[PDB]
Amino acid sequence: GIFGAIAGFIEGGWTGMIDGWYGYHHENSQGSGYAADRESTQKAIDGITNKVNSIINKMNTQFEAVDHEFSNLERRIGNLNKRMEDGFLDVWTYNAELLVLLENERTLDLHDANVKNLYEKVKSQLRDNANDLGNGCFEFWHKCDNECMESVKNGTYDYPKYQKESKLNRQG
Amino acid sequence: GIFGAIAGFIEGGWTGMIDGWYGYHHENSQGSGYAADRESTQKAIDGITNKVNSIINKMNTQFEAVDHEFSNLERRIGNLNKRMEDGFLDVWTYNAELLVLLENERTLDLHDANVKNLYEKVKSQLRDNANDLGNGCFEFWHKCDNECMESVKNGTYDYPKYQKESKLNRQGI
Amino acid sequence: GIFGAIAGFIEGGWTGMIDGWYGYHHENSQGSGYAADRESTQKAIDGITNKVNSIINKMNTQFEAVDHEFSNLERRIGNLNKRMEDGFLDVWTYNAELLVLLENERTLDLHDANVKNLYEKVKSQLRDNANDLGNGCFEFWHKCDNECMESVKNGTYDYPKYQKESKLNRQGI
Amino acid sequence: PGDKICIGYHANNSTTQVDTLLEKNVTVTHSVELLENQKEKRFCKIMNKAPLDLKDCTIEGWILGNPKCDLLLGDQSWSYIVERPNAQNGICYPGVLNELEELKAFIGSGERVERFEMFPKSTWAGVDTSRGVTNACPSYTIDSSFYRNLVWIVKTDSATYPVIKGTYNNTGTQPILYFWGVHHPLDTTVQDNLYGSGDKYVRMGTESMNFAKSPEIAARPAVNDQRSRIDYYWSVLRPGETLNVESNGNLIAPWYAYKFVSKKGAVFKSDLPIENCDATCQTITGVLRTNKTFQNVSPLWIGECPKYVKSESLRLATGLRNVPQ
Amino acid sequence: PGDKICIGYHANNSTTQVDTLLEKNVTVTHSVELLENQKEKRFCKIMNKAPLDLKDCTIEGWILGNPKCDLLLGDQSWSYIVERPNAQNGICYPGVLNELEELKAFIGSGERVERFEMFPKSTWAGVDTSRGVTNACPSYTIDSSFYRNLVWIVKTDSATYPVIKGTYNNTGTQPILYFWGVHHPLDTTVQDNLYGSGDKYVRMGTESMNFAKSPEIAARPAVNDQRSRIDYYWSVLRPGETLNVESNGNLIAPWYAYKFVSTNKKGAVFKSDLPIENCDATCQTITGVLRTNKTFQNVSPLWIGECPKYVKSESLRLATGLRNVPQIAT
Amino acid sequence: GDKICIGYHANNSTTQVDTLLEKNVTVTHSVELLENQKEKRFCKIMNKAPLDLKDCTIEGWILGNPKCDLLLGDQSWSYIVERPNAQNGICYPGVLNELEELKAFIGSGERVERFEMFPKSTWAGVDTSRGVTNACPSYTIDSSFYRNLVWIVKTDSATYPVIKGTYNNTGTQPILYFWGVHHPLDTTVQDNLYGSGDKYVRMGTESMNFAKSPEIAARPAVNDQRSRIDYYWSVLRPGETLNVESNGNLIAPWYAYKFVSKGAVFKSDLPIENCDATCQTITGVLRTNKTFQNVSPLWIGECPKYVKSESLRLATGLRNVPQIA
Ligand SMILES: *[C@@H]1O[C@H](CO)[C@@H](O)[C@H](O)[C@H]1NC(C)=O
Ligand SMILES: *[C@@H]1O[C@H](CO)[C@@H](O)[C@H](O)[C@H]1NC(C)=O
Ligand SMILES: *[C@@H]1O[C@H](CO)[C@@H](O)[C@H](O)[C@H]1NC(C)=O
Ligand SMILES: *[C@@H]1O[C@H](CO)[C@@H](O)[C@H](O)[C@H]1NC(C)=O
Repeated sequence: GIFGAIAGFIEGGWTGMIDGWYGYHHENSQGSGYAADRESTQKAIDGITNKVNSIINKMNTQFEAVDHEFSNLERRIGNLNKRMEDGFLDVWTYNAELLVLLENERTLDLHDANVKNLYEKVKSQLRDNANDLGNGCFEFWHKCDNECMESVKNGTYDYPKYQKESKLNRQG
Repeated sequence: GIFGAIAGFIEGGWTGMIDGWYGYHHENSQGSGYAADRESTQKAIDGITNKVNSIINKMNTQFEAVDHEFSNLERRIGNLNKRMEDGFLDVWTYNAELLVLLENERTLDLHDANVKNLYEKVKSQLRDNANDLGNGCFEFWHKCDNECMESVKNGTYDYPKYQKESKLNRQGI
Repeated sequence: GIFGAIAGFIEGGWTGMIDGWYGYHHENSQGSGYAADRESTQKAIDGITNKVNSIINKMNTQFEAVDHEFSNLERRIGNLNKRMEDGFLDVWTYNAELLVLLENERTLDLHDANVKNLYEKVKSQLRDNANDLGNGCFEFWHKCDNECMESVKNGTYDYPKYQKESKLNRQGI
Repeated sequence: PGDKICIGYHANNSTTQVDTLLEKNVTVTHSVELLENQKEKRFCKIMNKAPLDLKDCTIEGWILGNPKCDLLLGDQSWSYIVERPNAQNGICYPGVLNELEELKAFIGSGERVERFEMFPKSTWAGVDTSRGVTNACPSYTIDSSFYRNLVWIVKTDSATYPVIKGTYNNTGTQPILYFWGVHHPLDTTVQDNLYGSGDKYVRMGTESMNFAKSPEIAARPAVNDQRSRIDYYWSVLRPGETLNVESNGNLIAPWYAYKFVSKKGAVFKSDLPIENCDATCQTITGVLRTNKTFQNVSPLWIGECPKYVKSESLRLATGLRNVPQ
Repeated sequence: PGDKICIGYHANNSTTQVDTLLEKNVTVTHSVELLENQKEKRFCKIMNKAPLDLKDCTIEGWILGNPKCDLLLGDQSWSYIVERPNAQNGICYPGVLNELEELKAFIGSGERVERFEMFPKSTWAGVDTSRGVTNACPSYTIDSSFYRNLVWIVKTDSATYPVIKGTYNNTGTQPILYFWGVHHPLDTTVQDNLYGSGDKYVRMGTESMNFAKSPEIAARPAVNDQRSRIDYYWSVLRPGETLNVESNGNLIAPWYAYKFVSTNKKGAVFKSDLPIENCDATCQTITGVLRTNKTFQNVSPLWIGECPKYVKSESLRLATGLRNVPQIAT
Repeated sequence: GDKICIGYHANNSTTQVDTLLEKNVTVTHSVELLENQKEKRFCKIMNKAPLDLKDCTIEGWILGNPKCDLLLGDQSWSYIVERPNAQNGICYPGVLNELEELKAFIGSGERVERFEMFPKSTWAGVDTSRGVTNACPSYTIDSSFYRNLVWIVKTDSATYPVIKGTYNNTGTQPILYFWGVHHPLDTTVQDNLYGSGDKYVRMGTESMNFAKSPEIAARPAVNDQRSRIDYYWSVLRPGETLNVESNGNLIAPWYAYKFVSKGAVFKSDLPIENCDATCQTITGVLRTNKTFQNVSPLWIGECPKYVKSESLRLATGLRNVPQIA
């Protein structure tokens, strides 16, 4: 993917993470599971919704064909009308189809960026109290509690609090 | 923001940094200040000005409506003219409005990228001779004076020169 | 470039790497070489070829101007036909020219990101078993085999296997 | 062995795909179709107003008052007009309705007409108004009839066709749409028998309009057994305008005409049924009942319809690339 | 304390917002408004050429030479034409000016005209040039008068209106725009009184043009106290062409005509009540002068000169700076 | 120590693209989408040659100006080429009515078949043989006429009686046919050629009416004529019948065309050559695979979209930053 997270260093998505676009999977002695990041997910929904409504709103005018009749001495203006109506038909068909292809590419990149930014947001909390593996996953050098996990997700992870314990195991 | 720097991991802008778009805020025993990063700011200005001039050049043809009269036996051609003129007006209104919305999104992203890349550039020079505080801020593990500060800004920072000093201070805490 | 790799923290391209767009250069006691990363290269080709074909396809309709004559009592409809034909011409010329400027910008960014992502792929595998020289180059703190180089490229690099060797070197220095 | 936290993205059972500039057929978790390709194959009310079904009459048949179009006859308000392709009753007596296309454009639209008697038969002195019928224009009940909105004026049994004269002064709010004709006989014999002898003219005028026509006698190919023709005319009398009529003979006189009230108008040439349906967007090929922004159904419509494009589908991705395990 | 270096971006006092596909109302440090909505509600000179002000005369009143329109009688040069919506002085003697729309389009474009006497009154023999004036067409001074560019020819005290012929050969390099008429009396009485008895015709021809018309005699609703009508006509006599005029009766003859210079410049006719002033413009719209740098304009789609593209938009502001996130002062 | 480096491709390309951000950016690979090159000639389209009208205009060809005999009978064309300087058109001065509309109808066609619609024998007791003019020479004869018309004149005794003709189409194809009305300069020429009294030309079909009578006056000399002919054209639909009736001044239809109905008419001095094209523009042939062209809006066949652009080069490769040395 362009930011390289989606179908990238994070190979697949999570059928298990049901309540959001972007999220966390954790494993610890108490269990394992999924949790959506509500803030980035809602902000993406907000953004995507606005894009869709901007597109609808800008496309909200119509060209109007008329089916006036033209006589056998009116071939020129008859044909002028046809080329005219078909001309606007071709422009708008082009505008719609290209816009859809383009915006579809950009939207997949947005989702990719959002996932990548969340990955980096966690990474910078954890610092050296955890090992960055290949795949968007971090392996803790200390025991991470359900509160501990909750705190990583909240952006309130306490790095000094686990620094000494994690140095130990990071060396040992 | 999409690259996550602006209104992101760097929370706020600096009213103090007057001479550039992107730059540094430094503090040391000698003093504190703001300096724009000249090179990244000038390239963005060049790029944005080209974008604006490109849009203006592409938008520099006009459709022309005409004030012709039509008689009471000319309803069809009069309406043809009207639908034709309104048709080009609607197409062009669409082109300008859509373009501005799209380019405005992309322009904000470019700025976001330039900030993130500047931060990434400093982060790679510094290595573990500095500590990451939040908000795009590094606290040095050694004394960094003005020549040292300018050093980071210029891209010429000497990691070996400080590695020994930085290593001792890092362990002690 | 917006992701910062191309003509950026990686200063130049490789004329020596002839078999792909993005790739690896390696030096070890066995030899040195330029080898393209096939997967990223091929996806970029598939993507770009598709963009070119989509644009060609979306552009494959013509507006057709006509040869019709107008009498001295037909100045209004003759001018109507001229403004109409010029109008569609101005619209399509705009669509093509703006689309090219826009897509060229985005195409370069896509190449820039593909390079940047390959670089991050290697940097996360190596960790502190390697040292970042500038210019997208890593110096291994350990002897790195051809087999070891293949492992970095195909993503199977063993950080534990070389960890003790690396630490001894990194700080004996 | 160590505890783990991973960053990831949503996946689901979606098989719905989109295209992008870079890639085709990308399965995506959430998406929206902006294009409508479905329609109700019928005609409905628009703004809760019925359309006018012209049935077996063309537009010409209806407004000239062809005798077989009596069911349409006399007052009408419409959201849009439906003209059936095989409608057989139009100009029953052969001839040309001059400026026809421009008339069709004026009538559509057009939202209502009120039919009133513009010139009573009494208007024309010294002539017979009771005999202008033809085997070309049968009603359903009688073999020889004429348009209800015109009088084919003919010679009194005794004497010549005198100068006849009529005036109508539009006193109302509304423009009046009216019709008249000039008869062009087969023969000088038909000319002599119907109208008298000497050079005949039909002259009409208003404050802004001038008309003058004289007969053009010749035999044309037989149509409805007629080798004679009538040139039919229409015009519009504006509020405050007066119409003056004056003829020597060959006048087919305005009898009934229409107060005409005037948005987007539509004449649909279609055979679709008009049902007791209601609707917001009516297309020449059917109703669109949709929230979508584009449609591939028809460029010809009345009401608030989506935008016509040739596209088969216009699906915007909203969610992300679907990569389930 | 420990030494800090921070990476950041500019913020300022700007309250100016832009919209984007993803988000509306984004305050940004720098932006450009690309759309112009200001105009000067007046008409100005375009190429240092003043527009023609028809004033109380319509375009018909002007080129037919309605007597009340003498203020516009001489040669005229203009960069565009302004016609007042309520001008009263047009076709004073009731009738249709045939192919009027195509005449208005011809006159627009539109650089200038030279008035001159095309057919002297002497051209017509055995008929009286002097008679034809109507109460319908007063000049400001005289109650009965006629168009300056036409002669309403009438029969002399003789029983007959003879065949009359007129010729004019264009040796001039400029097209000549000229007018004529056919008179339709309400009466056989007026027809007899004004012209000879019997069948009457007006015929005219050039190398490329033929015209034939005969009077259509009937009572019409009174306009300007006239139940009679005149059919007015116009044509353009190409350089090197000759016009031949022949009439039995009922001819409103060409008297004065115009040498016509077309223009490279787009030609425009503006129907407006806006004032004309001693000012210069590069962009002139029908509802005003645009004096701008900007790419786009929402003022009018009708203009002459070089104008920004017309759009329905209220504003087209392009972001140039970044998101503006200044510190909360408190 | 050992190195692994990540990088990108470079090559000796010096080709550049422009970007919204940047101009003159050298890139490793790119595609030009626009064709600015053309063969300056006319070629066959669908292996069908164009019709070269040579020294004749469309009027000279289709009325059969005697100097356009080259150019007589059937023609099949992919498109028409009319030379700007063609001098043989309407030799006997007058107007071909609805000229523009005739040119558009001929342009719509791909073939005509010339046949004798009204043999001279059609018109009883008038002189078919006499009607020639010094205004219409052939290359061999100083006085001739159109091949497709008969300038009928009264016989020597002589009185011009009513003459009548009919042709019933009977065919699968529309017929394009022509006629005229002679307007003599003089009362003297009128009486010499045609007899005494008011004269008419009247024509009709099931759908059409025509009536005209001479307008007698001197017009400025053109090819030595102060007289005029008014020329007319029409299309007789399959299953339609044409009635012609005149007592004087009729320039009769003689020969007509069964008409087979994009097609185009090119006014150009370019040479037709023994070559094939798939795309032909008025300024030349396009032999290209490109999507866009800046050669011409006016063409026939399958051509790329016309735009005013000088170049439309799409970057496919990346920014080219090859090492210096
Ligand atoms: C797909 O998902 C929806 C919601 O989870 C569910 O209702 C539906 O049964 C599933 N579809 C399949 C694969 O049958
Ligand atoms: C018709 O009636 C109106 C009002 O009664 C009147 O003002 C107008 O003069 C009349 N028109 C004519 C000319 O008869
Ligand atoms: C901005 O927001 C205000 C209120 O939110 C609204 O009135 C206006 O239309 C919006 N757009 C811009 C660019 O100001
Ligand atoms: C018009 O003038 C030119 C030059 O005198 C002359 O040759 C030509 O014959 C004139 N036209 C007529 C019809 O006399």
